[PDB]
Amino acid sequence: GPGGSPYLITGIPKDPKHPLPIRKDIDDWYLEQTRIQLTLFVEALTVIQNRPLNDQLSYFRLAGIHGAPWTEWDGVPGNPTGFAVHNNYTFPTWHRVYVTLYEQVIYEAMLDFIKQNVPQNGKADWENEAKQWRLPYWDFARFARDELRLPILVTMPMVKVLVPGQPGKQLSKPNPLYRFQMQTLMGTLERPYAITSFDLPFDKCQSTTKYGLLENYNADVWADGGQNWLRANLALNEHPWYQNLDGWDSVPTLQDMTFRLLTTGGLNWGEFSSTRYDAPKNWMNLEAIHNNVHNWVGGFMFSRPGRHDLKLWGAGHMSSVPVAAYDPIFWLHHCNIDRLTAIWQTVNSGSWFNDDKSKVSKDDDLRPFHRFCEKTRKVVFFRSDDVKDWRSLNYDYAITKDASRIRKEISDLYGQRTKEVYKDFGEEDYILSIRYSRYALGGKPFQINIFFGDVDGKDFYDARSQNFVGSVFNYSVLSVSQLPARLAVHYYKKQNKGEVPTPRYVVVNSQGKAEAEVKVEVALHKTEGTFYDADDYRRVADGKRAEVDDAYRA
Amino acid sequence: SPYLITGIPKDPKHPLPIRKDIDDWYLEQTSAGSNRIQLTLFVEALTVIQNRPLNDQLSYFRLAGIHGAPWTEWDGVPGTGFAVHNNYTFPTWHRVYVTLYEQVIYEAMLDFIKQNVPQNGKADWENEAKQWRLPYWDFARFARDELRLPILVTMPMVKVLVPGQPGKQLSKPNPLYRFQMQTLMGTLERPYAITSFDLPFDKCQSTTKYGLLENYNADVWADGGQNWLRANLALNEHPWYQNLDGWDSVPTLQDMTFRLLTTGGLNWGEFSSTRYDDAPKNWMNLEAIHNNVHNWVGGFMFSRPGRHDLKLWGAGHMSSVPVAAYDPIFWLHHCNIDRLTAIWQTVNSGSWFNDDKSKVSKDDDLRPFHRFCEKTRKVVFFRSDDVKDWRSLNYDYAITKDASRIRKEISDLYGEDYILSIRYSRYALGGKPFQINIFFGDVDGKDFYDARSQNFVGSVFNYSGAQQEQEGVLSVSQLPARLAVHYYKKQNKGEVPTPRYVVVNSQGKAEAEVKVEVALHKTDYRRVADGKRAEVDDAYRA
Ligand SMILES: [Cu+2]
Ligand SMILES: [Cu+2]
Ligand SMILES: [Cu+2]
Ligand SMILES: [Cu+2]
Repeated sequence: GPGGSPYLITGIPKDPKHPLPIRKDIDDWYLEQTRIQLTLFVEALTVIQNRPLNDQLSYFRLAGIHGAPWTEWDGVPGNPTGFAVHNNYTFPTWHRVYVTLYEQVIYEAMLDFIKQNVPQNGKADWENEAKQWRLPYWDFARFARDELRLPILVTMPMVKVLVPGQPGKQLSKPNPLYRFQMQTLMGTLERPYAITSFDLPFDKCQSTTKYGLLENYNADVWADGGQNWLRANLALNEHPWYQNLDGWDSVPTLQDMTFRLLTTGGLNWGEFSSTRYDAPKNWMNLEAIHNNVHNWVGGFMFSRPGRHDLKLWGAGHMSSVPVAAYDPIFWLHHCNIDRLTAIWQTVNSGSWFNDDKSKVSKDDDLRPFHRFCEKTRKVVFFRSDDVKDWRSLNYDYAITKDASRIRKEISDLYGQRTKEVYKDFGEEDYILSIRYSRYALGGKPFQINIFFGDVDGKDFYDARSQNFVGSVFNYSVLSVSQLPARLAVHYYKKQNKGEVPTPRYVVVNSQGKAEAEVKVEVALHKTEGTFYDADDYRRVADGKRAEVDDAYRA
Repeated sequence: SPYLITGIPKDPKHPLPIRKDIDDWYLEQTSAGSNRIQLTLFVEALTVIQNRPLNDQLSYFRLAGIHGAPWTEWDGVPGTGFAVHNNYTFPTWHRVYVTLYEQVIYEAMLDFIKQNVPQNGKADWENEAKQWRLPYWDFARFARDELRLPILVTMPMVKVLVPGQPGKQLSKPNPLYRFQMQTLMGTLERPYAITSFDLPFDKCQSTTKYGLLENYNADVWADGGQNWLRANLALNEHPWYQNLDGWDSVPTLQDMTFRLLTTGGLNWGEFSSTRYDDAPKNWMNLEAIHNNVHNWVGGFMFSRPGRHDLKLWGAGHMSSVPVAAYDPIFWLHHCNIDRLTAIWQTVNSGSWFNDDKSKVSKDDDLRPFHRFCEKTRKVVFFRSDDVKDWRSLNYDYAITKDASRIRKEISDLYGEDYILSIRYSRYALGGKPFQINIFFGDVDGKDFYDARSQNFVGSVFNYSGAQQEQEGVLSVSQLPARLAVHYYKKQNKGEVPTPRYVVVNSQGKAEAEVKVEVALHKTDYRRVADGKRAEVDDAYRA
């Protein structure tokens, strides 16, 4: 660490005037200030982003822990892989520590900012705000203040901040949450830090981008492809195709998935914590939802075959495990994944590494994260049990302050629209199970799209594609996910004399082409009763690969 | 003051330097090799001009201010803007305006060299400044199968040379990407603030393309971004049927530009302007094409009624006369409008303010632009005859260097008939902008906007913004219709379509009360059908 000793991760230190401060919803937090906390977060994160690459607490090196360029960090040596855990049962706990590292570094930068910039009259007030501040979360599953959206702040290129010592003065500055920008293309950073198999030109980017990388544009456009936040919002609101037709109400699949994740009882830790697969009702897991959000924020398709005026594709850092951590929204996404873990823990309190598969991983060192063990007086790595109680890291969430009311809060935040629309149809539920190998395309990402009915051989991509039901993203031993299917099955039955649909799937690569030799096991399952009134699911149809037009075949 | 507009001064090592296609130029600058001196000079000079204070009349803000809001004086001429629209001096007023911008940039390049280039490098850098001319954006040329905004306009940052530190290139914010002020434009010091209008330009710090949408936090409008992919989609507007499987497409903008340049027999009055002062074949004019390009680059619709997951609307500075000049692409669009004028002049050499309609306007003073009169040794305003030969301002275009090959170059670049004629009042909505959309067949009452709307054929944009037009004056445009009539007949038992139109406002609603004269003509063109307004759903009616 800095000054030649391990960097001890503690969370923000405990102050008795500041009992368990909460991580707030970033839109609520911004809206109440649209101002010292906003100023401190902006100015501290700007400093951290501008730190040199040799500084291990620079934004670049902190993001670098996750994936590329796969260097050492804090004395811990660095298919090339990073420190991050994916497709294993420590996925939530490794990321709980990682988010806390980021929050702690930001807090320390806030204190430094105050020491260097704030006059005597205001130091105590500004220090007080730094001590109350916690990293906000992005509630990707909550309607923004009728639709799911990226945070307001992430969509603003500039942000107004206070000028300490100049009352009433504010300055507009580049917003460090909008993008992370380096001084040169990341493929040409000083060794060993160059970002350089990847199937997207991330070596040619200077800044992070959402949907900005498309084939057939000048390579200098890729240096900074922009933040297509409207396109990301569209993706985040994915739902079955039939719901864009007149006379049908829509429900965002991400909100239905999240409501199911939090409300479904009976999962063990191994089922909840990960996509890893060594009863399909239990395949709705945290990591699978997290994987889809990565795709929907960044985009993963660089190209599409054929000629298309409207170009709905485009790729960006958040879809790509090696470089997703560079996008500032990464940390806000993982702050909410940590919040979801804390909520699920609260309503499943005995289910902690409690199954035979996850028990084996409970004691894994969560490298490269150090802490001082007070019992053995040694610097050690974090382990999952150290962070079972997130409050040991001196933060909390409003929703986990009161267990007795958490089930009503879950329903109010995530369940209203699902229940409103589901209530219009009979008392049955349908789900799709999906099982795949994350290595099926040699480690390259891919998207599994499911359809009920005939597939358009030139349009098999998203909610605009005929008969689309939903998607599963391989964000770079098998892997499982689950999709809601209740509403899409109802629509199909109405057009097909009551017949249960055969799920048809297409595996799409980053060129927009269908991969014919990626195995996916898809099935449709039914139970009597609605899921939120809970069941006994039974398989009712087996999946089949769909064919596409010859020009659209990999 | 007065600021004498001359064009870049002549230097015998630089005979009549050309204004290059900005994409070709950008590729030469960055691909030929590392010596990107003209690109560095343009970037650095325009940055300096954009950062000049408001009381400097050669600041970017004040130069853009000549066109429209905030409607102040310039160069001692008291400050409707100075810009000429819907009159026959539209091309010549803008010829002078573009030359002013080019000249100010060149002078700033010379200052940059004085400030930053070492003595032993100054000759090399000055040689590049003296060869540079303002590039044009060829909005009608396929980009190096589709029409596109310039490469450089779509780049947030640009690498430049640092003089005296060889091989050292630095990445800087690109002043062609946007114009960004330090505060919201509605809060600038008197008299310069931009400040009822339907688009929240007072709440913008930066220019935007499609960035302003209703139902987002107002702080998003401070900088709505550059949705250049959405602008490119608009620029490639064509009939809806061409997106069906089996059909090839042809961008309407390229067809319109080809027709503008190759149709013979127009007088200056017909070519130069949308103005119609009381033959439909001759209504394809320079200003109408220019008007649609403004809409396609910027966006004009702030909202849309109803429920839509895919949000294709969004508004931006280039759609709006009062603020369009703030977007740096404005100048590159106008550079190409100047180029199209020069091409048309070359192939129509005796047609210059000499029909009975346009002759009237020939001697208008092109306020606020000054020049020195050698005859009287007095400062005077520019007049159109002063810029009939654009080479007198010491620039040229590659395409007008060899008249003998011009017909073939026009064909290489941009190449029964049916056409649609459109005649409208710019003040049909009191001066507010609107878009006239034309359909062959049934109109979808909730989707009557663009090429994704069923049966869409083409659009006419009113680039304007209770007032009335000049008495006796209206505006005209023309659209190609051959391919669209062929599809319609094929699908509809050979019926010649009745054009159906909708007049759309900035809220995405149909203005039922507006009447436009739309007609279909067929080849020597005969009128074969008259247009009729189409109804839309109740929730989408203004
Ligand atoms: Cu991770
Ligand atoms: Cu993640
Ligand atoms: Cu103008
Ligand atoms: Cu213009």
